[PDB]
Amino acid sequence: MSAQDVENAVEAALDPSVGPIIKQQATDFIGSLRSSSTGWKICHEIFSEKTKYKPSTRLICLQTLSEKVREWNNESNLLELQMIRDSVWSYIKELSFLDEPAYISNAVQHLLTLLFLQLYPSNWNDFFASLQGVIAASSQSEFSNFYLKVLLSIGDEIADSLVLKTDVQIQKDNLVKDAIRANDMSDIVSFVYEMMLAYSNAKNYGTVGLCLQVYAQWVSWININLIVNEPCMNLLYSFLQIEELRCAACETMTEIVNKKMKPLEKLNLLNILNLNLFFSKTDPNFDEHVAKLINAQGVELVAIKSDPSSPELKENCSFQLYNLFPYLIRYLSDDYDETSTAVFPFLSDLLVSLRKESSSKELSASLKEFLKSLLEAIIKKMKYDESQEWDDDPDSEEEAEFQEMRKKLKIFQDTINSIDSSLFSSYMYSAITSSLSTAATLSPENSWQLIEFALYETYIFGEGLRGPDAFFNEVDKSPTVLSQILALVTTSQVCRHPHPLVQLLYMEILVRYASFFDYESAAIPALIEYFVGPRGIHNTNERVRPRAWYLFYRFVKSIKKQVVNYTESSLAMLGDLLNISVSPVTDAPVPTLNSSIRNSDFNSQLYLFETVGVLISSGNLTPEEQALYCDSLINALIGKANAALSSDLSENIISVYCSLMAIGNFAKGFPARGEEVAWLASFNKASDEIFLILDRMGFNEDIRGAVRFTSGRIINVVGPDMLPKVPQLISILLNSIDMNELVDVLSFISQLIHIYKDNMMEITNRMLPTLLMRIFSSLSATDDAVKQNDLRKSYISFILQLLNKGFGSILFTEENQVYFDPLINSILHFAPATQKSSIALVSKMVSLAGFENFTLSLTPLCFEMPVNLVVLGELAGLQKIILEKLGDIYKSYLVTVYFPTDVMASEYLQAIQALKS
Ligand SMILES: [Ca+2]
Ligand SMILES: [Ca+2]
Repeated sequence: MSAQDVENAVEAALDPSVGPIIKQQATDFIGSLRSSSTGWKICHEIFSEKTKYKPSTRLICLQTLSEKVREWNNESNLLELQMIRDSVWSYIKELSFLDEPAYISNAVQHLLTLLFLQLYPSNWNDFFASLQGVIAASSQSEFSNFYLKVLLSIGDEIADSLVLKTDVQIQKDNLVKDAIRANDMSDIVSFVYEMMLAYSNAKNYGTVGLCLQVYAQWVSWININLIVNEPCMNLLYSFLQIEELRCAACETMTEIVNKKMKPLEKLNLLNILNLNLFFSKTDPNFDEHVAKLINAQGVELVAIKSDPSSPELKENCSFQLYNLFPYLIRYLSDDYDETSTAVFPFLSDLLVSLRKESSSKELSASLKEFLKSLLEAIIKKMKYDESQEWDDDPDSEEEAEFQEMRKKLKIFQDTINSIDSSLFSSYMYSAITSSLSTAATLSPENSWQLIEFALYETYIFGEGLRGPDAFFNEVDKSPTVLSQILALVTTSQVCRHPHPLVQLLYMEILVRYASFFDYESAAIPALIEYFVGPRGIHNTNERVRPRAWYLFYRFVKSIKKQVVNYTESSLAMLGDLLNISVSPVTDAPVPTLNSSIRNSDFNSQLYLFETVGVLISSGNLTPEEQALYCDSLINALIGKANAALSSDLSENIISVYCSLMAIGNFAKGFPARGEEVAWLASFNKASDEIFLILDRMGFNEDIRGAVRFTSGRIINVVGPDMLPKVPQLISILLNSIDMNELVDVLSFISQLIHIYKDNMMEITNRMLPTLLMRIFSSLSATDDAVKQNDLRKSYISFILQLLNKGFGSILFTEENQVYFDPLINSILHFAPATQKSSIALVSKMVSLAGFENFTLSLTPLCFEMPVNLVVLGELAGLQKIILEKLGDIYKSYLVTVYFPTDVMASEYLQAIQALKS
């Protein structure tokens, strides 16, 4: 018995008392059934036989049959596919399988689906018609659901928006849909709605729900005319009042609302919904759903009003839109962030259309009332959670998402402040006012969220102001709302508040609007004691301490003049924070300078130094002390670097680098032009230890930077006397110079040439020799792409400066005369972007030995250009310039010499794309 063999195999596989080889036989048997060309035939019999065979078995038969069907062709295996269908369709009309294990229904669903996918359009024209004919006659709901889970299996194989597409799957799937649309779609939909209604009244939501499942799935490829009917709308909407059905009902309607129909058509459905919503004056997922529903409509109505076209429908549209306003709010102001965000699009799409419509800025009392209602909501939603604390956590806390929902909300505010500024101001002012006031009603422990709100709103309230017209008027001197706020804030006990977030914010507000204190200076003393407060620069919070430093600086920088009487004290307070304890950390198993510096608030601590510098240099502290203090900071960092480098084998690299960087930013703290000084003597004492510091261990590319960088802003202070010693740096620096640093040296001299244009020259001619010797070599040899690009562009630029800075003549000196020729030639060789610079260069040398020869030699470069757009112009630009300096011979040498080596030369000598074409 071919069947009995299958049953013994399967049964062998499930009996756990069977040996491994025996079981092997079975398993191997069952497996063959899928590959062999005879096997599947066996199964075609077994499966339809209920009383003799067990589900255990049939299932495996059904499974093998599917895999067979799935792999067959319509032409090669057509006869076969049909033999099966008839046997399955017969096994289905039976209606005896639903009473068996659910895996045999599901197993069948799958085959039926697969079978359908291959012969339905042409070979199985009565698929749907026959399935529906069965339901009306059997009256067994279990079958109605079967039929539905099928229309659902079919729909799964037919559409998707996934990226894994295939031109074949799309075309095959497209044909099935196209086939369903023209042949059975209209009845499927009619039959579905029918039982949906029926079962609906049967208070039998078990099926009514599968209908909704399908509806929403098939909505995409369902014919529009079939989905516009209202009775079906009125039906789905009624399900809303029902619990098991309402989530299905709401998701399905949203689907119908998104169906991309024509403007004239969408508005009719949207009215059925709109009307139904109007006359209907909780759970969370429901609300997330209803919200999505509303959001969907809203975004539709609004998208439609933009390209309007009747005159009536134009109205209708705006009316439906209006009636959704109470809902847009009712959900925007929801307690659950998820429900609120469900409506942001619509809100956004809407305020954008409103911004366009505020053409006359005439506000109707309804727009007014609406926009207020909207802010009530946008505001409520910007506040931290009153019943929920916050975390310092930077990577996995929900804050990032909160700060996002804030970033959006703020934009809404902006757009509303755009739509109407008075309304925003008045509102935002009250808003900030009360919260603060209310905050006064709460212990500091529960008052922060509220204060944090007000300080945030304040902070963003006025992010685009730059001049006096912002804080106070010009004639009346009446202060804008902004400052009334700032006055208030400044006069609050916000400073005394211990919550970090509030301190930070406060200090940010104080800095963003520092210019304000130039009008109302009173708070100055209180504000500085604050920045130097145990909440300011000494704040314990690992997240605010570093920020405060930056900020302190920024504040001290904007109110430099106002703090000259606070100089002594404040400096004293910064002593501890000027210390350095850099410890090295590291995803990668290894440490580095970068990883180490980041793991420490050094980049922020530099600002602290630069600030001491401002304090010392602008605090009218007598020069007798300002020399004492500056000397005390400089030698303190210097003495530490010396002590370390003076006793141990060369984590001091980091310590040197940073000690280097310290001095550098300390320099930045001081003024850039050096009328006598006392901080000048100290700076001289400074580079001796740096040269002491470079020559001892000046191997790291980083110290290279730090030290180079140090001169850049050190010699910027008292630059005249320093230009003389830079020569020694070029030597030590150019000795160990690598491909990457030779460029940073040109820039160093280049940026340097700008500062001391007149007096840098004599030391320049010394460098050019050692520099150019290094350059020609580096340009002639894992870093090829690196050096080439970096050296190509720096050599190009350095020559340019030297020419305009008036350094040419200096390069004719003894040391340069040996290189003049190659430097000039090499420019010719250099000759898109690079070519452009080189031609400007050759023009620089020209306009500003071998000079005449190089001039002629430029001539061939103009004809050599087309052998390969702006280059072409700058080319005939140098050529145009050529004539002027050489005059009468220049053209005379081109007529006699070049022309000879008749119409192009004619036209040319008179004044390329033509010569090229
Ligand atoms: Ca869902
Ligand atoms: Ca929230």
